[PDB]
This record gives sequence, C-alpha cells and structure tokens, in this order.
Amino acid sequence: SQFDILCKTPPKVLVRQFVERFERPSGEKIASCAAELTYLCWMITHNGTAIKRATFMSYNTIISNSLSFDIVNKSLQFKYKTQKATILEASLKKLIPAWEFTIIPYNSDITDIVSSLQLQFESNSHSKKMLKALLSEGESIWEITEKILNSFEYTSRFTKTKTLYQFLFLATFINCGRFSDIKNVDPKSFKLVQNKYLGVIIQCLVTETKTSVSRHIYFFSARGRIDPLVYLDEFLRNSEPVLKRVNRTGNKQEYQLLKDNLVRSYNKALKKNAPYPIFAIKNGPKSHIGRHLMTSFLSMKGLTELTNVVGNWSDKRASAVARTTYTHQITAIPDHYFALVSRYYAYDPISKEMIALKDETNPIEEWQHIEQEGSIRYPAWNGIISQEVLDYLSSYINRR
Amino acid sequence: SQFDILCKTPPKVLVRQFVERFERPSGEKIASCAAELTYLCWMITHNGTAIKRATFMSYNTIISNSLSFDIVNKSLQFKYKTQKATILEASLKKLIPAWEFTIIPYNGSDITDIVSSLQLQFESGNSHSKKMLKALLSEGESIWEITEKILNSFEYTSRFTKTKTLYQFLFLATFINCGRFSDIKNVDPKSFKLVQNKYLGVIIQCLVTETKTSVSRHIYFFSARGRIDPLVYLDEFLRNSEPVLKRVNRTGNSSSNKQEYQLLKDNLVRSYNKALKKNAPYPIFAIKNGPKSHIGRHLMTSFLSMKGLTELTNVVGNWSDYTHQITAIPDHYFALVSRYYAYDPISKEMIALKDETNPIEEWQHIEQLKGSAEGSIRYPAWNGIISQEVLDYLSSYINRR
Amino acid sequence: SQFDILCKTPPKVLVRQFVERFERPSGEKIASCAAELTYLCWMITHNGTAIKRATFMSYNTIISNSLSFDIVNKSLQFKYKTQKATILEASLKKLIPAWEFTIIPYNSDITDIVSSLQLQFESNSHSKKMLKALLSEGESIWEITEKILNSFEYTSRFTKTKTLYQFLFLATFINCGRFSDIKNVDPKSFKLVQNKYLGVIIQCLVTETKTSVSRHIYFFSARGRIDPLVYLDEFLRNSEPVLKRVNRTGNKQEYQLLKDNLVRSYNKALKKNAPYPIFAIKNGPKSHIGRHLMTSFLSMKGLTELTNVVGNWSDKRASAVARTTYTHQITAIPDHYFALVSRYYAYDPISKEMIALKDETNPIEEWQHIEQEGSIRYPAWNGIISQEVLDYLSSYINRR
Amino acid sequence: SQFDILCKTPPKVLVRQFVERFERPSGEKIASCAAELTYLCWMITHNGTAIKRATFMSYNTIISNSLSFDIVNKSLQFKYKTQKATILEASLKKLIPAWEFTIIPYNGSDITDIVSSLQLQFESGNSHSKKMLKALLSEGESIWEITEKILNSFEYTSRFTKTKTLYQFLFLATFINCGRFSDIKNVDPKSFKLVQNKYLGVIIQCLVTETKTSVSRHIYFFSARGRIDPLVYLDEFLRNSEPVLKRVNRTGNSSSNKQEYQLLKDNLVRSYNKALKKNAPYPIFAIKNGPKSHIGRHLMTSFLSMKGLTELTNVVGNWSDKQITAIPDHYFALVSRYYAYDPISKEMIALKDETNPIEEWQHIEQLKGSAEGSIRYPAWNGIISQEVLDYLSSYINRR
DNA sequence: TAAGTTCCTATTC
DNA sequence: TTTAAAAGAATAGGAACTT
DNA sequence: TAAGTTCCTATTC
DNA sequence: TTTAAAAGAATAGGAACTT
DNA sequence: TAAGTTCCTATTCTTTAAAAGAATAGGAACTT
DNA sequence: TAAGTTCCTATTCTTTAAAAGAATAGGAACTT
Repeated sequence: SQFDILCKTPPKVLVRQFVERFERPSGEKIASCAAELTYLCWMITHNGTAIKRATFMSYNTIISNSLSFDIVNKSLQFKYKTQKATILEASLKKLIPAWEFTIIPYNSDITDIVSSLQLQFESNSHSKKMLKALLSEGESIWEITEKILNSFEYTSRFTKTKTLYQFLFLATFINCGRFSDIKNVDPKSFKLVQNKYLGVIIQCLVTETKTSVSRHIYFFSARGRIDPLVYLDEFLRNSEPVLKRVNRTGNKQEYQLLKDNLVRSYNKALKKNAPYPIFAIKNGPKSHIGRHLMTSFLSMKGLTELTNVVGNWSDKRASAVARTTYTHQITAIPDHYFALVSRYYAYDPISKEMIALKDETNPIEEWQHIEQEGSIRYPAWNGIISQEVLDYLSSYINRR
Repeated sequence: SQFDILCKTPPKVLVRQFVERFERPSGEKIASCAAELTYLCWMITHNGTAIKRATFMSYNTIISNSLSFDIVNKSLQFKYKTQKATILEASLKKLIPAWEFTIIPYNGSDITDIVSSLQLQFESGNSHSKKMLKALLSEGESIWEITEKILNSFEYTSRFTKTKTLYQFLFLATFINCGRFSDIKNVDPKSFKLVQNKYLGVIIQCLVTETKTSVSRHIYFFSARGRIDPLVYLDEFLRNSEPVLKRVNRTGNSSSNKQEYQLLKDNLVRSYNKALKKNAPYPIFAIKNGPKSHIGRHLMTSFLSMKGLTELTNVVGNWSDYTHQITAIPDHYFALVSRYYAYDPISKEMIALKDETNPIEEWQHIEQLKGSAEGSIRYPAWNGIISQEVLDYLSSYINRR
Repeated sequence: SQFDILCKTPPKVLVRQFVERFERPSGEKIASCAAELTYLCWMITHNGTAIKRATFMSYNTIISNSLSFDIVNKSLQFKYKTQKATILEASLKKLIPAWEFTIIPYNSDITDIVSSLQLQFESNSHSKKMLKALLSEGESIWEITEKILNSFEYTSRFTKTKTLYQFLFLATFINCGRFSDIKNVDPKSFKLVQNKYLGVIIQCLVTETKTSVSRHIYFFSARGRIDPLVYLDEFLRNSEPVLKRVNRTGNKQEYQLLKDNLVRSYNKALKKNAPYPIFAIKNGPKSHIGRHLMTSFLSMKGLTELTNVVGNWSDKRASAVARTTYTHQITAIPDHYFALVSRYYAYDPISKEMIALKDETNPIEEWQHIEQEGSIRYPAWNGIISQEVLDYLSSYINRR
Repeated sequence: SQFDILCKTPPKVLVRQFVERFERPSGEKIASCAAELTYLCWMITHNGTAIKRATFMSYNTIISNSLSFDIVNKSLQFKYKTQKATILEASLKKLIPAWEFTIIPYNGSDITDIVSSLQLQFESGNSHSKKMLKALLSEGESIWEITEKILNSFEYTSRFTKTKTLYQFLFLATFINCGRFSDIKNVDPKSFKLVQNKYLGVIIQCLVTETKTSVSRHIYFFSARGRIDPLVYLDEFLRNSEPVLKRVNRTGNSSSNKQEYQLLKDNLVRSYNKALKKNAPYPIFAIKNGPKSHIGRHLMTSFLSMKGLTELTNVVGNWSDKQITAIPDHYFALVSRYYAYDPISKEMIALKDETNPIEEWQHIEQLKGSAEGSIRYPAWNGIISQEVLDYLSSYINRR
C-alpha cells in the first residue's frame, strides 16, 4: 500500500520526487504530491520524528481531499492538522521558492455546505441505547457472549475464518482489549504465569498498542460451555504465524498474532450474522463489542475498579509525571480478575471474597496433574510459541 | 410557525429563495430574507450543523429587528451573535457578489450620560423580583405550605378540568423534580418505569432527553405523605390529558429514533404562566418577567439549601459540575421529599416518622395482587404508550386509597 | 467624612466641581480632584453602579498617593485598580479635552528596581504559628475564651466599654462572625426561634455582610461561667441603638447593633490588655480572633462540616448559577451546633449524637417555666427589639 | 561559590561593577559580566523578585556558554530563557546606552537538514536508562529485596562510618517517603514529632518546606518488620552525623523565621551518587545520567503502582493534584510490612506474626523517667524534640 | 591509595 | 516540575484630639 | 366572557 | 446555561476483486 | 490623664467572566 | 454465490503542550 511504499522510498528520493512535480507544472504531477506532502509536513512539524501508519493514512486522506492548486499563479493549498501554519508554509516554500503555499487548519464554502445539506435532507447514541437493551433483557453477559460466539459457528465459509472470528471475539472479551491489542501480540512472548485461583494462565505481550502503553493478553481455562483454552487451541491449529507488518517510517518483533485485515472480514461477518440488533447499526461497535461487553460485565458484577486496568486506560489517579517516568512495570491485572472471568469462582460484594463454585473440576488441582507432544499438535507455531506453553495447552486439551 | 416551515424547506430551495430576493431588488423581497439569512449565517459559522428551534427563533428576531438595506448601492447589514463578522460577510457575498454585506456584532460608555443618569437617580422589577423571592421564604409559611397554597390557587380559578389538572400536575411536577417546564414537557411517555427505592418501595421514573443543556435526566413521581400526593395529581393528569406528538425542534431531518410522543403540550406554559399570573397566590407572581413556571425550580433549590443538602442541588436540578450517560438522584432524596421521612443533619441519615403508615409496606400489598390488568381501563388514553406495569401500579395505588 | 460628603453631593455637581479644577489650572485645585477622580473612574468602569464606602476609601487613598500632574503641558496621571486603562483615559479626556490622562495599573525600570533592591538589601507566617501555639497547648478554647473575656473586666475605663468589649468578643465567637457581622445586625430583626435542644434561642439578622450573603446571629443560654444571654443583657442595658450608617452612594434598615468605630477602641484595648502573646503581634488578628477560635473549636471537636455554614463561606457544592439566581433562603445553622456551643451537651463522633450532660438545670425545662416587664429593663431598645424577646431575656435574667 | 558571592554583593554594587566592565572595553572585563548579567536579566523580567540558587546557577551557565561580543561595534549578545527579548534588551541598554544588546531565546528547523538527517538514518538519552529501570523490576527480586541489596552495597564499600551511615540513611529515607534528595536534606530537624497512627502506634514525622515545587510536605520514620528497619537507620544516622546550618539559597536575604537547621549536608548527594555509581549493585546505576539518589523515589512510585495503590502516589510523592496535605494512615501500615494489602476488600491486614507494633509502642510509652534519650543522641540534644529522642532511644534499647 | 568534598556544567523532572 | 492574578471589600494601625 | 391559544418578541438562565 | 480543543492513532465502511 | 474617637492609610482577606446558545415570560389578536 | 480481501476513506476514540524554573547527575581538580 501507499504507506508501505513511502517506507521503502529514501528520504532524499521523496524530496526529489516532490520537487520534480513542480518543474514541468502538470496537473497530473501536482495532484499526486499528496503522500509526499504528508510526509514532508510531518517531518517538518516533528523534526525527523518517524510517522505511524494510521496517522500517515489519516492525514494523507485529509490532504488528498483538500488539495487544490493554480499552475498559472503557482499557488497550492491544502488542509492539515496544525496550528502553526505559517512556519510550515515557509518551510515548503524554501523547497520550492517559485511557489506560494497556504496550509489551512483542519479543525468553508456555502454552496458546498448547502448541497451537502440538500443531500442529507433526502436521506452514536442509538448504539449505546441498543447495547443497553441487548444487556437489560432476557440474558446475561455470558449468555450474550455464547450467542455472538455461536453466530459464526455455521455462517463462516471456512474453518480458518470460523476459528479466527470466534478466537478473536472471545479473546477481545476476556482481555477487554481492542482488535489491535489482540492482533499485535508478539507470539514469541507466550508464558505461563501463576494465578492463585486457576493454577496457571497463559500470558502474552502487546507493545504496539493505541496509546503506546504495553499490556498483556491472557488465555485461561474457564468453566462451562465457553473455554478460552479451547478456542485458543482451535486458533493455533488453523492460522499460522504472521510477519510483523512495519507500521512506521523509520528503520524488532518478527511476528504478530493475527492478520491486519482480519478485522474487515470479521466486522463484515458480525454485521451480516447480526446475532443482535446493535450489530445492524452502521458505524456501531463491531470488533469493539468484545470490549464493551467486559466493561459492562465488570460493572454489572460490581467491579468497575478493575475496568481501567483490565482494559488499559491511562490511570489518572496518579500524576502523569509519576506514570510517564517513575513507574517501570506494566501494571498487573489483579489475580482475582481471572478467577471471576474463568467462572470457577463468584464475587461476594459483601464478604469481599471469591467464592469457589462447588463444580467438580478444581482449576488448580487439574493443573497439577497436567504439570506432573505439544510441538506435534501445533506445528505451525512450533519454534515460535514457547514449548512449555505448547505442551501445557496440548496436555490440557487431550487431558479433556 | 416560521421555524416549522424552515424545517420543511429543502436546503437548495432556501438558498434559491434567498437569491431570488436580490434579482429584482424589492423592499418587499429583501425585507423578508430574515429567516433565510438566519439559517444561512448559522449553517456557515457551524458548517452544516443543525440549528435548534429556540436559537433560530432568537436569532431570527435579532436579525429581523436590525435588518436594513440600500437597494441602490446594493448594501445590506444586520446584527448577529458572532465575532468573526468578516468571514461571514465574505460567504454571504459569494452567494450574491453584486451586494455588500456588513454583519454587526450583537455583543460589543459616555460619562456625561452616566453622570446625568446618576444625577437623575440621585433625586428619586428585576432586583425587585429577587427581593420578593427572598421574602416569600423569609416570611412564616414553609416551602410545603407555600406549595399547597400555589397548588390550590388553581383549584377554583381554572375554567376546565383539563386545565386545572394540567396546571396542578405541572406545578407539583416541576417542584418535585426541580426541573424546568421543558424538563417535564419533553418527557418521553414511553419511558415510564417502576424503579425500586429502599425508602418508599418504588417510584415512577421517566426520561427527558431534549433538555436545555442537552444532558438527559429522569423525572419522578412517588407517593407522598400528607395532603399533597404526586401519584394523585399524576392520576388526575393522566385521566384528562392525552399523549402529544413530539414536535420537531431542529433543522436536521433525523426521522430515526426520536421519541414519537411528549408528555405535555408546548403551549401549556403560556396558559399556565398567564394563570399563575392572574391568580397571583403571592406577590412575587405579580412582578413582570418574574419567575412563573420556573417558580417550582427556585422553591426546590431553596428547599435543598435551607435544609442543608446543597450537595444534591446540582444533580436534582441537573446543573453541570458505553452507558447512555444520565445521572439520577440519590435514594434518600425522595425519602425526604415524600415526607415519610425526616433528615437528621447530625447523623445524616433519613429517619422515618413513627406514623403508622409505612410506604414500603403498602407497596407490598399493591405488588401482591397483580393480574388485575385494570390499569389499562382507568387510563385508556395512555394505554399502549405508558408501560402497563406502571399503569397498573398507579391504578392500584389509587383505588387502594 | 469625605465619603459621607461624596454621598451628599449631586452627580452633576461632582462632575461640575471636577471640571472647574481644570479651568483656572491651580496646584491647589488639581491636587484635590482625588475623591472626585475616584468616583468618576468607578462610575465609568462600572456604568453608574454605586460604590461601597470601603472601596471608595481604598481607591481614594491609592489615587491620592499616586496623583501627579503638569499644569503647563496639561498632563495628569494616577494609579487605579484597572486593566483597561485606555478606555478610562479616553472617558476622562472627553470631560476635559484640553488635558492628557494616563491611568497606571495599580497591582519597569532597572535603576528603580535596583535602588529598590539596594534598599531591601539593607533592612503573616508568624501569627499563624502563634495561633497554632495558642491552641495546641494546655488551655481549652473555652478556657481561653473566658480569659480573654476577663481581660476587659477591669482594664476598661467605663461600663459601656467593658460591656461592649465583652459582648462583642463573646458575640463574634459564638457566631464565628466578623466584627461587621455583629455590628451590622438589624436590631429590629430579633426573634425567638425553637431549638430541640435548648428550647429557644435568640436570632437576629445581618444583611450588609462582606460577601453580601445574609446570615443570622444568635444568642443563647450557655452552661457554666460564660453565658451569652447574660452578656447580651449587660450589653442591652448600657449601649443604645445606632443609626445605620450609609455605606454606598445609593436600601432600607434604620438601625445597626454596634457603632462602626467600636472596633478601633476594641482592637486597641485587646492589644494593650494582651491577655495572650498573639495579641501583641502587629497586624495579627484582633477582633478576628473570635472567628478563628470557633473555626478551630469546630475542627478540633470534629465538626468541620458545620464550619462553612456557621462562619458563612460561599457554598461550593452548588453551581453559582444555582447559588446566585435560584437560592432564596439563608442556609440554616444546624440545630445541634448550638447544643454543643451552649455546653449543655457534648458531641459523640462515633454515636453521631448530642449527649445531654447530666447537669441539674435542663435548658429546655427552664425555658418552659419562663414561657409560662421586659420593656422596663431595656428602655433604650424598647420599641426596637421585639417585646417578645425583651420579655424572654428579661425573665431569663431575673429567673436566675 | 559564585552564587554565595552574588548574595553577598549589594545591588547597587552589582550594577556598578557591571557598568565598569564597559567603560574601559576589555575582553577580560566583558567576558565575566555573566553572573551579573544573569542577576540583571532576572531582576528585570521579575521586577526585584529574588532568584533561587539553582535557577541562577542554570542561567549563569546558559549565559556564560552563549555570551559573545564585539568591543569595536559595542555589540553583545547571549541566550536567556525568555520570550520578551526586546523588553530586556531595551532595559540593558538604558544601563549602557553606548552598547547594542541582543537576547537570543534559549528555546527555538530547516527541511533540507531534517531530510538529509533522515536520509542518513534511513541507511543505518533516557532510552537506555529507562530500559534498565524496566529490567530491574522485571527480573526476579521484589522491591523490598532490591532495597535491601542496594542498602547493603554500602555496608562494606564505604570508607567511614559516617558515610556508610549517611548513604544507608538517605537511601532508605528517600524510599520510605518517595521523596527527592532535597526533600530529605531540607528537613527542619527542629520539627520532629511523634504522631499517632492506628496501625503502628506512632511514627516519627518531620517537615520540609524548601521543596522543589515549594509545596511543604512531611518526612516520616517508623518501625518496620524484617531486616530493614527505618528507626534503626535513623538511630545510626543520628549517632554519626550532626545538625547542619541551613544554607542560604536565594537572593531574598529576608531576615526572619527561616529554619536555622537542615538535616543533611548539601554535598552529601555528590558522594552518595558517586558511591552508588561505583558500587553499582545493579546495571541501571552504571548508565550515565541515569537515576541515582533518585532511585529511592522511583522504587516507591513503582511499589505503590504495582501494589494497586496509585491513589496514594500523588500524596506520598507530593505531585500537584485536584494546611499542607499528609499521607493516609494505611500507607505506613503497608510500607512498615506489619500489614498486607487486600485488593479485594481493600483493607490493611496485619500479619499473624507475634510482634504487633502497636502493643510494643505501649510498653515503650509506659516506663518514663528516662531522659536517657538526650544521652544517646548528644549532637541533636536541644534540637530534636526530647519526646522523640526518648522514643527512639527506648525503641532501640527495647529491641 | 582513593572515597570524599568543592564548585561549576550538563541533564532531567 | 508546574501552572489564579487581582478586583473589590473587610480589618488593622497611625496619630492628633477628646473626654 | 374571559380563560386558553397561537406565534412571535423580550428577558433571563 | 455553559465553559478542553484537537492532535494523533484506532476501528468502521465502501466497493471492486478473489476465491 | 490615657482610654476612647476620628478619619484616613496600610494590610489582609473572599470571590472571580464573557458571550454564543437555548430557555422561559410577555404582548396581542384570536378562539372557544 | 457471496464470504473474504484489498486498500483507501470515514468515524470514533484516547490523552494532552511548551517552556520557564528548580532539582539531580557528572567533570575535574582538590583532600582528608
């Protein structure tokens, strides 16, 4: 894609190509400066600091949509997310003195506004009210989860896809993370970590998150119909490692858990199977549904205090400076969080305790037996995902 | 009304009509651009963002009053609530290049004047309004006593039952919720629900979305001890007024969601104010431009203050400090306003009054025999609109008493 | 005083007199424009809004100290608490076009700065620490109160003064109010109000307070050697009604409780008798001691919640719009406040209750007997202070 | 030092000396105006407001490094942290009309440069520091384990007892209070008090006023369970170091109040850092410009975060948030280690370990008639509250 | 010996 | 690190007279 | 009959 | 009445191809 | 007398805005 | 088939600046 290409082009070459466009003034040539113009405007306002894919993408669009120019008077303007327009205009000019630039703050023309209105005239909150309904009716969060999960069971056209959809969904719910949170997981960071309520849980790491604050992603045995480890198994056995896509203009992590485009097909599917009204609403949550469900679950269950941590929201109860530079360790999802989500335990608002449900299978005890042929079951991830892990999962699976 | 019409006219048509006015320059034609000019100036400064009724109304007036023009020199000016006049003038011109526009800031001191003015005062309605309000609560009567009085002032002056019902309902409604007329008026009748309350058993709760500051809030109704009972007036209301189709109140064309009904009629306020004005159960109500339908809101604000519960004011009155965000009122608020309990400043808890009648218990009895879908019989007008579960509760409560 | 005179002069006359000063340019004449110049600058920046005494006083001084002028070049300047100097200068000029004005913001040049420093180089916190000591030591608040109170008992040169000092002091303490709070009480507003702990208490009203937020002042029977009603009695029988002084270039209230100058005489006394170190410190609290003491009492007793109300400090729990426009009734001093300060009861931080002290005289019961002549004991306030009140006090007194 | 001298020189004298430099235009003379030029530029932009040591120091350097001039054209320029350069230049000139001044903003981008720079990177500070810090806590050891290690790294490397005492005291001190060096150093020794705390009986509390952000805060010392005990290091400290006369740190020269004593010596930090640097009990400490004395602060910030108690961070560490505030009771409960925090209930739980600090306080508070505190800590006798010196003295022997 | 200081300069919060 | 300055309205004090 | 309405304008929050 | 605007970095959607 | 007053001046508190937007209150001629 | 992909564009999150001040860390030449 354009961005990948930008990343492949040498700085001087970019600047080079940008100038050539203005030597033999052509509409064909000036009309495409967009991508380059983006890179330049950024590099200027940030002094060589690399630019991230998404950002380049957004801005490129913004410029491309607003770009306009007069070849005769050598004047070109466009919109950009900035407030020090002048400084930028000056810079651009030094590069092409013969021209006049005019950067317009992103943040109009009547006839446009009008037609736009005249258009609408002929045609978020809704989704929030719909989610409320979805929840505030017959079933529970878990019941809803299973339903959504099952809506893929028969509709999917391939096994990989069915596997991917269900894995992703459940994954996003369990961790209250975004698509990108699950997608950018470094497969080589899978570990078994202890948890006083479940014996052990699988933990991996995501670094390239939205707010650039690393967090862990977990997988663990759950009681009942829905079991993460199971979907994790099905996942591993149908999808293979993905080479970490480059997401910024610069110059280490060779793999990523899912494919960047999984989200489109996922959303598209979730949209069609529409296991609930909410999913019909255009621009309504899609992949993000997982996140909202767990946020609600925690609330409804009376544990909002965990939400921020589980979901990874910069915590404001601590001075920014105190976080930015005096804290050196990815905050921990508290032990009991998993206890609850695993369903082998319940929460007593009064006794402020986890009450192990009298199910016959004890999560801890069963771990012991397992701890007391992995590389064979998951050949694709063999050599990538820790063997210690591949074994645990392999066992756990057969062990059932 | 003009606004409704604006909402019915297609964008291009509006712009169209606005231009035609300047083709065959006529006083008749240019003098009416007002409404259109308003729409345009807004759309420009807000980039397609819809405009609310009230706002359009205010601005339309402002322009209309200030509009002036020279057909010969093709120059037209008017006032508008803006500070980037130039940008706007430019825009207007592109639409009609042949003309010159001049937007004058709505918002933008000579000694000798000031002096003479003072020299005038030295020798011999608003600051008066606030005095009477202080007075009102300053004299003997308690808030509740005042409320009952005002309430009764409609009892024998109203010309119809509907009106008597409406006035008393509205008044008590606004007091109980410390809400504005619009708060009660824009309630979505289809949102009535029974909600539990540890002090009164249950209370009726509805929802208002189209509020002034566009911050949704709930409106409540509940059993109260004594001669004034909300549920009773709610009953009388329901049995004399009917659902009202939600009026459109902004240029958009959103035909999605948007509640289909509203609790009261937009014009109720005029007749209400007018009545409250004439019956003038108190001096305050005589003062021109003094509070009228708003009185309810001042009373509760004062009640809360005087009682030492200002912490609730902001929430109750709804002022600024994936959930469809809305904040309700604390449980004990109703406990107090219902009068079945008393507030203890020292402990800060709500204390029930050893008066035999304990509200909670009476709710139980009512909740016990259901199946008596007799609610839908007493309130036929709201049948199908207001939750049956609610219509039953009220119906029972009423008969049960 | 100058201010009173200003209030007596007609607007046009003032402006008149101000101009005459500049017709026959005289140092004598221009040097006195001060008072007038103040009035004008205010009226301008506030558009006819009346000006309060204190404010006029402060500003008059500020101008007077900074006023300077050149009769030859017709240029005059002075300092004033403003930031829109120009607007003001323009206005002044229209009144006297022949002149040039220059308003200098109240709230530079090196050589000045330097000399200033060179000056300092050669030459509040204390009082706060001293108060801490005063408190954070042996004697209790009440013990301290009695001592201070007694320090006037013999030092005073007259009975009226001894009465005034002791009344004022105890008054300010009981109500945690300033001098002005006690002084500006409308004597015609005395009432008997019920209180479920003491039977009844005397309540009066102050409107002309600093923050212009009316509040009530109380008097009540107290257990022990210090009894408000007693000092209230002694007060009433030695001082007389005071004509409400005008305090704004304007409102109705024909009388005020104390004389405006009582404070000087009071401070001066409290200063000399210095019953405590604190009172020696220049500019340290004088009449204000009473407030501080109660503020501390409430805190120390664990009842800060009452402080704001009792002392009257703008509520911050309700939007200003709400406080301003909609709140129409003075928040009420909670019932138990008096219970505590009266000393017939104690406060239990745990049980959150007032515990009546087993004293033999029940405040409530004794009220009954009294409720089951006054115009003779308090002839001066006869016709001014409610008879119902004069009787209650009269009785209570004799009844002892 | 230069700063102390500035503080000793009379205003008019300074301005005097500054002008003389320009009368007989000399490279020798103009080249030294630096310190004076600093004082002037500040006094101007702040109108007589005194200037703090550190600030003067920083600015003096900035000017000194940037100062340049032409004796022939009588033109002199330098950098300064300002944005209203002109106003300042004008002022300076009035003082020396014959000259032309040009104040250059300390804080600021040519494309072609940027580009080439990028074109360069395309082919092939804290960063490393922040990696090790992550590492530190990432590896095995717990915060407390790390603390003890660092603490012990001084035990045998120190060349004197005073120094060994100082280092260990300071370190543990900074950690317990999550304060800066200056926070511990500027404590007014005469402000020590024994305050009650429903979880440990009592704790020692002192006061610091001259803090970085000029927001006073308290510094505490208390009994802790295990090998690491603050009271113990506090004891060792008191018995080897002595009161320090509060150094003047601002050209305010206001004669009154101002505590006369400071807890530690201003230069303790250099040696401390230098030591911590060499003993490098951990990789982190090797990184140049990486945290050193500060380490204690970072540890507690992390401790609180990791423990799920960030709500306490701002208070404990003294950062701006929305009668100087003071640490919640349970904070000490936790750091003392006699109690454990329960995330689910959110209460502090004492450990069934026999030694209940509260009870042991009682015993100590009981048997009086022991002014023997003033005997163990003679140096601080008369400075540190006796009530305190007794408590510590007892506690110590009592163990 | 250096670890300690002393007194600026360089870095960081 | 951090981030509300100041208008406007009291309460002290100075000092020359009064009782 | 005048209280109630209709639809702007004037005021206030 | 109200009073954090917006840069920067995700997650939906559109639509023409692939299987 | 020197405490008690006058009448300014010097210090020290308390509380804060402006204006685009969006309601509520009033004016008049109509409606029932 | 259309579900599943590509590769942009359109919407919707998430957190916060810039720089004057004010400490802490380091450089070098001295010192106990």
